[PDB]
Amino acid sequence: GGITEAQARAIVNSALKLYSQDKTGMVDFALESGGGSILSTRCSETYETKTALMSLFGIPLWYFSQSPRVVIQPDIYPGNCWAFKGSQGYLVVRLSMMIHPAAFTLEHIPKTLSPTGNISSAPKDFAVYGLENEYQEEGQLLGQFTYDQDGESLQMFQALKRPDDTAFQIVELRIFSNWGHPEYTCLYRFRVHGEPVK
Amino acid sequence: GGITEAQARAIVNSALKLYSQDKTGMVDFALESGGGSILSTRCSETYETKTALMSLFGIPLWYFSQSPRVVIQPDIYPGNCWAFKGSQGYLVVRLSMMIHPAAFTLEHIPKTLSPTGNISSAPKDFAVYGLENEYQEEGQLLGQFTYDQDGESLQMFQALKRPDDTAFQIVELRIFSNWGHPEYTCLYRFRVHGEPVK
Amino acid sequence: GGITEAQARAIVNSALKLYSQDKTGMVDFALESGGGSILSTRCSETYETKTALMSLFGIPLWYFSQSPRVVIQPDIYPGNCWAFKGSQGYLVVRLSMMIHPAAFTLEHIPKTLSPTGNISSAPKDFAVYGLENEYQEEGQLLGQFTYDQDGESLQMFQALKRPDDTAFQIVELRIFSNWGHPEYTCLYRFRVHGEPVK
Amino acid sequence: GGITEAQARAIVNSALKLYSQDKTGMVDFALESGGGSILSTRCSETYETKTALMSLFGIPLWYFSQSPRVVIQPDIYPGNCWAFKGSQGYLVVRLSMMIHPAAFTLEHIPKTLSPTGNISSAPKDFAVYGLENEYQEEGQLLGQFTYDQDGESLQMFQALKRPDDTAFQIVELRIFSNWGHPEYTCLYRFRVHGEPVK
Amino acid sequence: GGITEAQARAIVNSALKLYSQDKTGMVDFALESGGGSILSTRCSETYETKTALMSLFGIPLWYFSQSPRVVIQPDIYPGNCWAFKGSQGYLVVRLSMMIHPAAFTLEHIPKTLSPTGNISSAPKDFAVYGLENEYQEEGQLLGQFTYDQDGESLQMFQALKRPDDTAFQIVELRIFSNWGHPEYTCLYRFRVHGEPVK
Amino acid sequence: GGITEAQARAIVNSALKLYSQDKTGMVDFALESGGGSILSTRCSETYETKTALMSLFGIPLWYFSQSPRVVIQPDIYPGNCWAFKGSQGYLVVRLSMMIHPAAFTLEHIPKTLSPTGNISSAPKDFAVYGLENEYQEEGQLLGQFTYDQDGESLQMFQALKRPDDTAFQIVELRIFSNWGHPEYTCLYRFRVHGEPVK
Amino acid sequence: SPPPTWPHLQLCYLQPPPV
Amino acid sequence: SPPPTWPHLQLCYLQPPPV
Amino acid sequence: SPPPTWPHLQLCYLQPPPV
Amino acid sequence: SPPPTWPHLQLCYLQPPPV
Amino acid sequence: SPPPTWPHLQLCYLQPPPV
Amino acid sequence: SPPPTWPHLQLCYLQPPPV
Ligand SMILES: [K+]
Ligand SMILES: [K+]
Ligand SMILES: [K+]
Ligand SMILES: [K+]
Ligand SMILES: [K+]
Ligand SMILES: [K+]
Repeated sequence: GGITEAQARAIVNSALKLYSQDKTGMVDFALESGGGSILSTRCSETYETKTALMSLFGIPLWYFSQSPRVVIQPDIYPGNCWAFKGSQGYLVVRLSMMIHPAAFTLEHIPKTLSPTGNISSAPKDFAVYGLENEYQEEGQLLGQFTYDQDGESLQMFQALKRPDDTAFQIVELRIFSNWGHPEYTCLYRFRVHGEPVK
Repeated sequence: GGITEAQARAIVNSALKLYSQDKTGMVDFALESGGGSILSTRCSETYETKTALMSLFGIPLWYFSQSPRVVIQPDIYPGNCWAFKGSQGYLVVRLSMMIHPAAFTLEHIPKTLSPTGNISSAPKDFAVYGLENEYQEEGQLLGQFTYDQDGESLQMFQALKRPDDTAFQIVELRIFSNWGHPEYTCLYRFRVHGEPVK
Repeated sequence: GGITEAQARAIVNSALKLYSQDKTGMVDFALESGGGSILSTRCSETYETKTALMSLFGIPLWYFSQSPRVVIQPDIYPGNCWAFKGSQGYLVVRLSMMIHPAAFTLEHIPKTLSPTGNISSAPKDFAVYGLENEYQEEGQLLGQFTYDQDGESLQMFQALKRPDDTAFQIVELRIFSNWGHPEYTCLYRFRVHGEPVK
Repeated sequence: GGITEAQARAIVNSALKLYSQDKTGMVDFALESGGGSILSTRCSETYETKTALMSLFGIPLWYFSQSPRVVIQPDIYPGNCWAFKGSQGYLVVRLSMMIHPAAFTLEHIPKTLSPTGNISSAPKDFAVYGLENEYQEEGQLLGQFTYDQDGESLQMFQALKRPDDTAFQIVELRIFSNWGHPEYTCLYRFRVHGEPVK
Repeated sequence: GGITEAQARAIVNSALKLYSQDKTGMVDFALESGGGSILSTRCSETYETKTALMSLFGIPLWYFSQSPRVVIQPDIYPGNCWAFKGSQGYLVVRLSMMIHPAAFTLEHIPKTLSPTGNISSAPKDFAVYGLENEYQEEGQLLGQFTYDQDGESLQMFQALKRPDDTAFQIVELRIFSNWGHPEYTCLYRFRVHGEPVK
Repeated sequence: GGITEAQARAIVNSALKLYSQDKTGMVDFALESGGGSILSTRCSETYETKTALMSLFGIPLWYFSQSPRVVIQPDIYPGNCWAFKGSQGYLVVRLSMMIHPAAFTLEHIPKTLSPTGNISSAPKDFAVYGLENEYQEEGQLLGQFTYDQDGESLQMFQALKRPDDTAFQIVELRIFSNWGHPEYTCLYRFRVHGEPVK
Repeated sequence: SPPPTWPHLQLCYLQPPPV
Repeated sequence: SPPPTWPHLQLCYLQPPPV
Repeated sequence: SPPPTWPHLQLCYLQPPPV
Repeated sequence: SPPPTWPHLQLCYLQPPPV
Repeated sequence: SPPPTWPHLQLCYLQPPPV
Repeated sequence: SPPPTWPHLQLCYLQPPPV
């Protein structure tokens, strides 16, 4: 019934190895440093306000806000997120390889770390689509899902299984609602997983 | 007396979850990305030397030194610290919310990672104060403490309990001594924890 | 034979403490933020292609590729690596202190995270040399080794033991082969460990 | 019949005084430094070629071509002219005051200074119009004229006299032909003269 | 009584030679390109308004106004002048050599070229002082004068003759009144003439 | 014997017309704005000193000195000249057209405008050569001359006449001596005149 | 005083980067 | 190698400059 | 040769950033 | 939108320039 | 259109940085 | 303090400019 010291050490070491591999141990074909990129003309407008002012030698120089690129970068400290106006928005990503998409990951900060006391800005209902080229207006539905505010920070979602699985190198994320924030919605990180084409 | 494999897995997973939440699982109201900021005209002078030279196309372009902003950023690799001259100094931070402060965190690198073989540049005796506005010269004492060079990298400190707990959005960190370095003192990260006002 | 809950908690906590200390618990005298630097005129040419284009206000502005400096920076997400042309190359590093070198670390991404499906760009056979000054053409051999593509992401290598151990502040890494990639070789992180001179 | 030394000195001094007053002694309400400006979205495209390359530290940095702003700047050395593609083009200018326009000036270099041996790039047939606002598509004709390649460098043109003289603060210059250059037309300086409104 | 063709040609050629020598044929020890400079902390504030907006790729980038440096630069097209608020102001210049000052020149545009129809912004009553060092508050009076709005564009003024003529390398120009403009005063060019010290 | 008023006016107007045509009425195939350029790797080193310091927001930013490009730009106010170390130097220019060179112009400031009281920095003995390509070490002599410090500001020099006149698009100016300045020689403007090839 | 907004620096790949 | 084209710096007046 | 010192780029918040 | 004001670039001479 | 290549910003230490 | 020296911006023509 009980475990030995050697067995406990092996369990710990295996868990830290998986943690070190981007928490999941799975390729992220959206990650910017590995070859993913944002298709900027196909994203929602950024939530525009006068919040962050950058100065040099004491005089106002320019305002700063996060761009959609941060959604395909791994830092998820509070504020390292892209914000769009309201509760409906979209983001289009070009992947580092042509793949058969199998699953998607969304991360948000946990409530225990939020400096507003809530994660009401998190996405709630969303869907993912595959696009055959950068000009296609309506892509193929790959799945519809809900990010659970009472679940874990990192949540994974399985793509629909079809008889003929088409390959894609462009994916659209569409947000339909948030967890109640009345001004904006915040996206920390979106990942795309699957099998490369031969 | 002994634990099962399932119990060991649960202990490991809970420890990694806490580790992933900024090591503490507690909001840091000083963190810059979440809305904290340095009040620059209320900090000590930076330790000024000709150490780091940045070049472009082969010709000297400008010298680099870390600014006080790094004290409210999470990277704590050796050198990712703000240095001030001597062993007395101060830093003033504006918080992301008005709060009742309850505790403070200081981090320094461990001796096992120092490329000088010591952490004599670490802070030793220090205190924390609350300021009602950015022009107030003497704030209210929130506690006096000592960072222990023989303790852990991350150390937490509990604020004084008073009968009437005043709320603050500005905090001063004052260093009174270091662990022996004869030229400067280095600060890696300072955090502020507490309860937001309604 | 079996372990208690307290014993399991202590094993977990010790493993996370070591993980938090740059995975190894050992000083890295090559790390740039702590005082290491690349001697640029003594590195191989960078693999030069038109891959990454940076724009501002819609118009092409400049191409981006990683520099040899990333080899002495800790982020090892896919693509955060220096690439040189072919399968023979070299990198020269100035260390943060004069030391007796004892060991070296090389990291590469695991195959499970590669967006090409392979780590054929990883280094295979390599050697390390100590240089007495920045103009010396042939340094003293400190060891010859092979990075194992079927091993762990982080691999450590022990320096040769000699009767008279000379101290060095400059080290050359020479790559003799890779794991099969026909165009380039990629280096994620190189570390240098040892005992400082008194 | 003959003139005295005093009379000759007075003639010389008067001619140099007029020369010093922008050659004409008349206000130019298009001049940029005095408050004129180009309405950029209402000009022809600039003749686009790879001619002038600017470098810094030896590496190509960016190409340079003259903008339409030079047409309302006084330097008329060879090449200090705006070039548009072909022999039909247009330029829209906002004036420094609301005026009744009375006359217009065009300058081109003389043939004796051209490094191509000709002034075939000079404008030939042109017209000038007054616009009531920056969005008006067709303005009021103020005159149609021909720049004479066998005339002087600076040529003046009188506006049409109407019974009710409308005031304008925006003027369009339209070029209908050039003196034979098969690729582009070059404009050195355009001026607008008249009476300010009370 | 009358002059010959050869005599007229000689008069013309002599007048153009003098014109070509900065109109005066006299060294200007204030001229910036020859070694004069503005002592910026000893000038009046610049007339501050939102007039000139510079853009790049369509978005507002920064406002432009002329600095006091233009007063020691030779271009005097309308607008190439420094403006200060009101009708009292001052400018301090360091000269290219230590000299005995003998005379001063002020230029303003002629009324015939002003796009406002007046030169009411021109200086009227002014004085010039010599300063022994850059920190001296009250210098020695070198003369008090009036710029005549009904005179010529370029006007010269003779310094006071004293029994012991002190040498100076720093000069203050003080304006006491203007020709009526209710918001600002404009200075086009100030020159300083004299004999260098051995 | 004497001239009429009409005749005097015609003499004045003709002299001002010639003055307005770059003083000479002749094409300058070296002029930068018209298509001439400096071949930078074939010029002498620039006289290097710490003279002119440019600042922004109060802090030293960079030193300024004139480049060889100013020798093919028309402004000749004091200081708008290229300086090289000592009294022997050279400058290589690419012309705007392939020509048969016929004459050369050198300008220097007159002594009456020098803020040092002398033109001892002016060139004295010099020669001009034609080069068939940018790598040719020794070109064909086009003439040897002396700039006269007791002559006029602008001096012209006639090229040697040969039985077979070769055409050139690259010219070297070589200075062999100056008028006595012990540290440097200054060049204000160099021009190249001739007949374009068909 | 107010400054402008820093446009978002944009990044695109003409071919995959080395990994 | 080729660089980009320097966009034309643009200048506009919200009100007349001092003259 | 010596260059100048890179002034510390400064950051302030007129209101809280999105989180 | 509004940008900032271009500070006046300043020029000083540690010794006389060549003339 | 094509731009140039961003030269690699280079970093060297005249003496050790504070740690 | 001392800054660096402003390299001379260089200008070359791949073909003649419009005149
Ligand atoms: K992120
Ligand atoms: K830090
Ligand atoms: K790395
Ligand atoms: K022009
Ligand atoms: K001026
Ligand atoms: K010049």
